[PDB]
Amino acid sequence: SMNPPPPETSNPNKPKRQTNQLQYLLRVVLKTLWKHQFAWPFQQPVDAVKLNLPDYYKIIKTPMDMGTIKKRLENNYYWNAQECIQDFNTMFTNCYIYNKPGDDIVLMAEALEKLFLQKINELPTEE
Ligand SMILES: CCOc1cc(N2CCC(O)CC2)ccc1Nc1ncc2c(n1)N(C)c1ccccc1C(=O)N2C
Repeated sequence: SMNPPPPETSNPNKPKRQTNQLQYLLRVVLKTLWKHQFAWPFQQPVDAVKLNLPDYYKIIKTPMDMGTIKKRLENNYYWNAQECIQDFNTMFTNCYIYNKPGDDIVLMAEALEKLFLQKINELPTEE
């Protein structure tokens, strides 16, 4: 159940550069998901020690959570919006491939993913 080090959230040697899409991902997508009543399991990395999940990080090879994504967006870690979208997708995929369907945590992920996909439908165009 040992936990990996937390993912990196800052890149000390990349330029500070926004795009309209990255602004949208932070100020619309992340903001909306973060305040949802079902966000709390996803606001920090899975703690396999405290949740007693010895197999979690043997099955989940790319851990991801919204706290990491939030910090990455705030620190301008991503070079483009697609890297951020992939992190969201990884977070949901991890939940769905580890947990049993109908588990409460899967229902929570499904509700958050619906909101995520609706907001991504309105992602502004590259510019
Ligand atoms: C920072 C606080 O974190 C928690 C507190 C409590 N508590 C608070 C108080 C109550 O009275 C007692 C339970 C329960 C869970 C979490 N966290 C948490 N993080 C990640 C996961 C998750 N739960 N669930 C539920 C999972 C369960 C099994 C296998 C995988 C997962 C999973 O995929 N995710 C995303």
